[PDB]
Amino acid sequence: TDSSQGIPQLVSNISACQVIAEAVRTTLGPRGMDKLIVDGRGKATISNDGATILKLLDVVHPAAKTLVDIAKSQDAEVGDGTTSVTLLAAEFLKQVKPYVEEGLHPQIIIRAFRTATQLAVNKIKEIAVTVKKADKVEQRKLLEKCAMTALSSKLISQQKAFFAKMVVDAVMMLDDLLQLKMIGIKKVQGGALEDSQLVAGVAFKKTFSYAGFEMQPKKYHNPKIALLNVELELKAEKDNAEIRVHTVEDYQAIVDAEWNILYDKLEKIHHSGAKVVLSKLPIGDVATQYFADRDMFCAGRVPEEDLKRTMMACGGSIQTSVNALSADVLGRCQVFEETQIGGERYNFFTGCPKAKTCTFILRGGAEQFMEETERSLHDAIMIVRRAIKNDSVVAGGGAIEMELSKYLRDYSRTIPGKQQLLIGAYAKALEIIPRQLCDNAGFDATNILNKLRARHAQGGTWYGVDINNEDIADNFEAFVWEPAMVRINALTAASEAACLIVSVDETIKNPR
Amino acid sequence: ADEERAETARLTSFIGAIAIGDLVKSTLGPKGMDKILLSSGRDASLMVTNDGATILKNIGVDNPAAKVLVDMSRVQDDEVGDGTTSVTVLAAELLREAESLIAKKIHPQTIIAGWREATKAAREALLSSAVDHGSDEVKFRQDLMNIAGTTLSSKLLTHHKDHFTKLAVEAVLRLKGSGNLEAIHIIKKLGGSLADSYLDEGFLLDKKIGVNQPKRIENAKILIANTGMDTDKIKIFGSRVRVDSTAKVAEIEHAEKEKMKEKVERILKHGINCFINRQLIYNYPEQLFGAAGVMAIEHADFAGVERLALVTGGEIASTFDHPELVKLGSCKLIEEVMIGEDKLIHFSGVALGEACTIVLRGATQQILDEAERSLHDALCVLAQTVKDSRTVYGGGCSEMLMAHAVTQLANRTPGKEAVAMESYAKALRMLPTIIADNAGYDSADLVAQLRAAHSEGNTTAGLDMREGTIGDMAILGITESFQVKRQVLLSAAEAAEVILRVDNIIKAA
Amino acid sequence: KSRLMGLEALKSHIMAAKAVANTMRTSLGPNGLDKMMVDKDGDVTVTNDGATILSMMDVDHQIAKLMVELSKSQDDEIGDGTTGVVVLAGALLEEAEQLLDRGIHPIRIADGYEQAARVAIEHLDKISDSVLVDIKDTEPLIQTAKTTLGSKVVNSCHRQMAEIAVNAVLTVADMERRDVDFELIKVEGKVGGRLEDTKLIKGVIVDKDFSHPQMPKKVEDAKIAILTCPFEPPKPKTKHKLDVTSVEDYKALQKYEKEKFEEMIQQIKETGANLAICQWGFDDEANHLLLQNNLPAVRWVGGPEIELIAIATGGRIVPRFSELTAEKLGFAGLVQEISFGTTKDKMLVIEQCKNSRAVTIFIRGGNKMIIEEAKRSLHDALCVIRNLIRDNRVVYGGGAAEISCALAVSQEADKCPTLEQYAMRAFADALEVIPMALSENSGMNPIQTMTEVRARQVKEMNPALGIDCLHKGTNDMKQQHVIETLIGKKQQISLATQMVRMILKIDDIRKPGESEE
Amino acid sequence: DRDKPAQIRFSNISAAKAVADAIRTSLGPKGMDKMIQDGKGDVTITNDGATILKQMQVLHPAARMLVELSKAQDIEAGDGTTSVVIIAGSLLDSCTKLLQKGIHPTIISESFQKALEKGIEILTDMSRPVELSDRETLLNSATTSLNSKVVSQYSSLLSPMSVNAVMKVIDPATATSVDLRDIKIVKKLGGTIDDCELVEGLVLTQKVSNSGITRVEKAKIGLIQFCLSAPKTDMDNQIVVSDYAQMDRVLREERAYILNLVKQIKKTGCNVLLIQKSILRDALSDLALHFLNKMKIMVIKDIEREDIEFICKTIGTKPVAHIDQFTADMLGSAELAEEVNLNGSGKLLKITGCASPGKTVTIVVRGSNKLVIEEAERSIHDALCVIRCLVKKRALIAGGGAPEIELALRLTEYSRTLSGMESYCVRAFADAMEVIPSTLAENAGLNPISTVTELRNRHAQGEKTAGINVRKGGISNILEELVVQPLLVSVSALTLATETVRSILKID
Repeated sequence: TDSSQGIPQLVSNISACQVIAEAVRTTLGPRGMDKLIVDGRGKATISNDGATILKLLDVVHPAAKTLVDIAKSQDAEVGDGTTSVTLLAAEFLKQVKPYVEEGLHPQIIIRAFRTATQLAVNKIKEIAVTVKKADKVEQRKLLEKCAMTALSSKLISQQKAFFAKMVVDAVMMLDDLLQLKMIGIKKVQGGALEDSQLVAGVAFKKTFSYAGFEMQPKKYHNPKIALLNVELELKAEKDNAEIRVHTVEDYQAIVDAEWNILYDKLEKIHHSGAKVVLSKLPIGDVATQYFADRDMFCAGRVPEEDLKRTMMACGGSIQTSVNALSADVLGRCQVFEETQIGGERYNFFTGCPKAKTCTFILRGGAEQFMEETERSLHDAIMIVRRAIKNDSVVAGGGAIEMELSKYLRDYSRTIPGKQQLLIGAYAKALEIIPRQLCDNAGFDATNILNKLRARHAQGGTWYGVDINNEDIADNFEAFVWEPAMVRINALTAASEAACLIVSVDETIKNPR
Repeated sequence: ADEERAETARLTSFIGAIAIGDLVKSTLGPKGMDKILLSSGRDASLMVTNDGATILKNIGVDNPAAKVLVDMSRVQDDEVGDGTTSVTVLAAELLREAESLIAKKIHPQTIIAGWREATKAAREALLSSAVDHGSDEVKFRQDLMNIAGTTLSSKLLTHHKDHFTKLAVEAVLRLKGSGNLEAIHIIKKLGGSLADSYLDEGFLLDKKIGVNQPKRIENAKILIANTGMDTDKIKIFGSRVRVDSTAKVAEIEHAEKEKMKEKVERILKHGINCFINRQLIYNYPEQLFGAAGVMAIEHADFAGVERLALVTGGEIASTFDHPELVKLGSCKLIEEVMIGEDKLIHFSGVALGEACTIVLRGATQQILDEAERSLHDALCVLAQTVKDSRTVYGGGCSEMLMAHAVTQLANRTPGKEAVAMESYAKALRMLPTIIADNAGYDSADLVAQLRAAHSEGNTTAGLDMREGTIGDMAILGITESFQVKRQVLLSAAEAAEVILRVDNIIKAA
Repeated sequence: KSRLMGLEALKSHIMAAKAVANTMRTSLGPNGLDKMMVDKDGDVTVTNDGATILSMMDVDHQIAKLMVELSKSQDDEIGDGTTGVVVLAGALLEEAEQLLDRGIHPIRIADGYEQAARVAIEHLDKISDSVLVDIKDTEPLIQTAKTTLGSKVVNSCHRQMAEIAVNAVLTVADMERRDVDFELIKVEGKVGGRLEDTKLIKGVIVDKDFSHPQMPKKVEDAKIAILTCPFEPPKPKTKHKLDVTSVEDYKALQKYEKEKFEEMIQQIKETGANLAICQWGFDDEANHLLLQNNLPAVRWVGGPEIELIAIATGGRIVPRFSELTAEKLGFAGLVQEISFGTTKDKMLVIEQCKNSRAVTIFIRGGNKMIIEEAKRSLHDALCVIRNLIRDNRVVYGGGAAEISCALAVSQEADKCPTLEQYAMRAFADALEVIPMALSENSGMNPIQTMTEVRARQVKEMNPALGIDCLHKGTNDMKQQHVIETLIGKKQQISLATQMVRMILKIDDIRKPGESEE
Repeated sequence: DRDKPAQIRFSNISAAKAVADAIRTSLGPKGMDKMIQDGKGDVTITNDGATILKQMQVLHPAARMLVELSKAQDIEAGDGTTSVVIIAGSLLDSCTKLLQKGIHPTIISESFQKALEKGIEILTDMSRPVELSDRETLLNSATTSLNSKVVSQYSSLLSPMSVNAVMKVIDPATATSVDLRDIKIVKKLGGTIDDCELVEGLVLTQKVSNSGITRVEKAKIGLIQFCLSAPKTDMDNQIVVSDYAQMDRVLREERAYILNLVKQIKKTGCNVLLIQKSILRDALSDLALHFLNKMKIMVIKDIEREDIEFICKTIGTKPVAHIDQFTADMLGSAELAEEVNLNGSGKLLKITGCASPGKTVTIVVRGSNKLVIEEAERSIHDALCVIRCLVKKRALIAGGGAPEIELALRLTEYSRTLSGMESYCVRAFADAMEVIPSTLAENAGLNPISTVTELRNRHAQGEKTAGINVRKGGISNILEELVVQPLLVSVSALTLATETVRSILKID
């Protein structure tokens, strides 16, 4: 039943909120130091962003928990915008602390936050630029160049331009969501970089070799696919038993009756409807012997992320048994084709009755380039999907961020009062974001930032410091391309995510 | 798991393993002084050792590099016999060198380098001090008697060695060019005197079923068997242990008797006058062997029933899996006879001619097992001495010889190799210090004179710890066989060289 | 909560890493020194091959945890540099650190290392020969498989292991792709012999079930019967005692076994071998009565084995007595019953030409640790050619290639300038650290012997002759016969230059206060 | 180090004089009692060497060597428990310095163990032969020692009974060691001193024979280590009745064991039966043992094993643990065996006369009450001990520590005669003898400092005459007031010092 009142708790709230932003300071452009974080569970914990470690960190603070949840409120929407919100609202809170000693504490606190955050979105949608199917691009040529935005921005190679169209394929196929939970991507070690692939359904990286695995079909044009969340192995149904002998005739039997059931278990789906049986869990010898006795496909230990998207793709269901199951709970494609790619026994699933899954298959022939592009795929995905969703496309990299705080430095003159201080703090927050990607561009922030300000006293269309080019210039014409929608989103967060707890300098906690 | 880099592990290597080479060199020589045995963690009861292998086996050591020596100690002690306390110290002698050499900037690579070649330089000088004695049987007789009891010198009980080594050389005198220590049946058995320790010509059993089985037999067939009787082996003669019905458990005993009784038959029907069982013999089949003229000896010695299988020409029954079918042990003589205070079952007419039973008779078992501990290490050297009949001049003689040899070679080498090789033959010169300082006499006198003596070169005058002073190695009995030396010269520098490559030690302990 | 800033994290990542890197650099070459392992139980073992000994080393610190994970992929394709990556991954480490302490961004020279890694790769790829063949490789494989054994286990050449290690590959090298994999042949440690005693087998082998030695040991056909079903009456790891309604019924029980032996021998006879490989070890009192019916059953051997020896033939295991089928039985080009060790029984040796999905080199040793490091020898001699199978390719040096690899990267630094000049400064020298750090663990000045080939690289280019791993007086990487796949060196670079960059991954070093516990 | 071992062996050297010093002012009855708190925290009042060291003690290796010292004296003698502990610290002074004086401790030991040889050589030379075949000269130096020492009262009665046992058990002229194994110390509860007896056969503690023969001639000595009850599960017999239809069926085979082994006793024939206790043996059927008694065998039911042991070896009743082992032959044959209620109150089976290995005599300690039975123990035993010393080393010698001081004088000069690095050793060695009578001339009072001064000179002068009278504790004659060391009481403690010391000096 504990509280700290006044400014002392208020200011105490910001650092707990700020320190996590000091991590993400630039985690979007990734460069910095990344420490592998092993929590008290023995779990090595890392991220491609700020949010996942934020997901991992917990606080007794409501404050430090809010912007967490807020950055998470921004996170799961776009899959991005976390670090942005993570920095900005904390930056506000970071900057008002000296003001807090002067005091902002009157509820002249909360006003200029959201009052000036509309000025941004007032500037956003007026400078916003919309993209279409015939417009400058197929909208695939956009999602190309927005992949060439998102994929290429981090390095890699002209496959980034090749993937730029290739990633858009399953995108266009599945485009509903902002993200890939229907799409997914298959990492392929082997082949080469220049060829990466896409399947109109799930395509299993590897299914797993058994006794009779070669003697079981790797190919079906009519897969009726038992989609198993559950294993069938020698351990699944025991072969161990015994029986009394004054005659040894029963040694064959007491094992054989159990043997029949391992058979019968897998066979009963096999007999009912099943050709293909995909288990995400082991298949052992004596079971797969009957699966090899069946020679209607056996799988085990296979990815469920593919197997449940196989349910998505096929129309069958993830099966918690091999029994009690119908022929409809079976997955279905017009293609079961296993042609091993590298070490991956590679199941083609396509021709599905629905094919809610269409998965891009990234093939590198090497490990490094892929996971860099696979990380850039999420980039492309989070963008190229959203580039369709909101066709109005703002530009990042201090495009408006320097252009907003430009006016939002210019907006200071008309304010004066207690919140003109906020206006300056609100302004340069926009510019504290590129204030890193400057360093990621190798640039000094401030001079570059001040240039950009001068460059926004000269230019100011898309101009900004782009770690994309490591230059300072128009972002949207630099192919810095993300929809203008996330801006309002972040800016609805930015000023407002800060104003929550600064509305509270008296924060009560209880044991109960 | 914590990485030990060079000096961390290496000092830890020295402090233990050199001190491990110390309390054992405290035992080095018969005048290597007695070390009261203070055991680590268990057995406060204290023997007092003139041989460091005890300490190594008694006292455990936490130093891993020292955990190596006890095994290398047991390498000698088991494989080579004597050379046990010695293999530990010479390594420490070479380790004391690498104390400097490491801190003296010499990388342990180089420290091995000379000792690679230097090991033979001493070997070869000790190949030079290797000269065949025992080239004659009388030589071989006294060449055994040379290094037989010489194995027993530092080893705590060198006194009954008078009777012991005579026994020890006779059995190996009986071997006559063919070493067989299984044809020597080793029975450590209490009763009588310690000078009553005995050598039978034949086989023997310390196990006596009793006199209720025929005691003496001539032209006796011995069944060598794991065959059980109350144990209910195969081939039902009548119900064994089982329940097949309400009363079937009752049909066991009487028909188990018949089973025991026809497990007389199968066993007896070999035509045996003796059934020697490494397993149980029930009293009815027992006494029905006693009524068959068969001597049925219960749970007879594992190694005995094994050596009775080796020496007497017997086959084990395959545990009655040859009910009638197993080749018998055949010994024309059965003697149930008292050596010591105990009637022991003597077997002669055995297959092997070298077949013998050495009966070590404890007046106390502390000396008895010590007699047996002093027995076989000799026999180890003896079989070696059999195969290579020869000596090398001990007591520092060939040591200093090798010392003056390898050092003057370390003087003609002296590249990176002598850095080890001068460090090498100094150990060959430093062990002569050990026994003489164990003898409690100045080595700097004797050694540096033994130096001069072997700087003149010498096969004869060497430091006699018996005299405590420099003295003849003519093959006086303190002249060692080439058997152990080559092994120690091989085994000793190893653990040094072994730790020399691994200074890096990763410890999760 | 602990909060590290920039270098702080790094500096915290520097502590054990270099210390771990330090233990690698004294392991370099025969000049180098093995890493002893005392376990958490205290078990004292001489070991090597960093990922191996880094798996034995308990990784608490983060950067060491990848050193197990990174060096894993290193040993697989290559077999060497697993101890050499952490050298450079430790060497290139404080390269960046001091630069970061010179004020140089992780944004700056970290790319330059990979940017110098490729050009060093690109440079390396010229050094010596990207070319071998199934014949040429043998001599590199000789000087590999002599020294691979002749480093780890012994220092001597053991040929029966040497070329049988490479030919085992060469046996399954041409089974797939012209490329074997590292499981596609197997190394089976058991000691019945000495080190040199070994079995090159084109399939897997086991010690046959022997329920009594005197019963005849036989082997027949080319084929084996691999059996989940009964070979004779099966036993399911469960005792079966003697219960018979009469004293005559016991002797009447005796026929049931023997008749079901030959019946299910006859049922195995027509199908495969006459021999079992049975997932059920049956009653050994009855088994030797079938061994008295002869045609030895292999039983009491793992359930995974019937799986193993089946698939090694490409065949199956017969699940049920009614399911008996020759394809559901395993195979071989020759099944032979050959003595394991000299004195012991005859293990069933299944040499499989009806398929080989693993050609198993079976190995014997005087002791484990030697047969272990003879195995652990073979694995690398197996791994190095797993590079050769893909591209038949090699190079001579860590003190020839790298000092030459560095030599391009060397002045390329001032050819860089701004960002990565300090990288290709800190890259090139970090390459020459390995001959330095090897000359370190050599008896020589790490500066002077590096100066040695330095002058030599100011003279010779792409040298076949470089400093001494084998610790000779002459330094000839061709005639030291230090032989490392230019794939491996390249892959090593790719793998060794990898980790240092990876600690920079995102901007988040942020921990709740637990980055290790 | 040898020094850490030295510091250890110094700690050995030290602690070996530490607790042994309680023995040194305890030398003789003029040596004083020491109240000794114990590990149980109990005062223990002891003047003697064997008791003090073995009663309260500690973990130090020297304490391990302490208890060995009087004990090795005991197995040799049982006489001189204190004196043997007095010679250690004596040499322990002779020892310690030679290290610090620059002499190697093996040289120190191979001195003292050899210095022993040359040293104790003249002891027997100083000594005098006495007749070990003659009962008196036996009884003389027996009782003369007992006159020199405490036990008199029932000794002068039972010291001739000692020798009466000794005279019987002495076959040879040197009388071997007169192993007290040939003698049997036994105790009857009822009876007086004079009831103490010597029987060639063995008296047995109690007896149980219910219907049986109380005295039996030419008596086969039976040994039942088997049972008279069929083997036990829940009962003594094999009868456990859960059914009558089965009980008739159980009736059949339970009839044997009670009959057979019982009859087997007299089938082989037995005049006697030794049977261990119904606790020592599973069950003894009395219903069987009654008929077994009534067969007129002499049954001692529930007889102690250690008498059986003395019955087995000494009077030759060979082990029967089993029917396979039960024959008429493994039975002893008792020339007479009798249950004896006589000699006071209470039953004792007395084998009277037997065919016996060695010369077997049972000397039964007896007295009007239990302590008077216990008074009869050292009354027979102490003489037996001083005899068995006098016989093992034939010659006697004038006692009292004069031969300590006597030959302490000499061996020095003979040490000095040796020269070598061990002359200073053997002389230090030789000196150590002087301190034993010093403490004796101390404990008996007044001046030890003077006593050994003149004596060792008197031992260059009068020797055997001038010595330490334990009563006087000064220059006197152990001849005038008779103090006799049967040589082994001295000859025992001689090497025992040097041996453990040689060990503990060789001990690192």
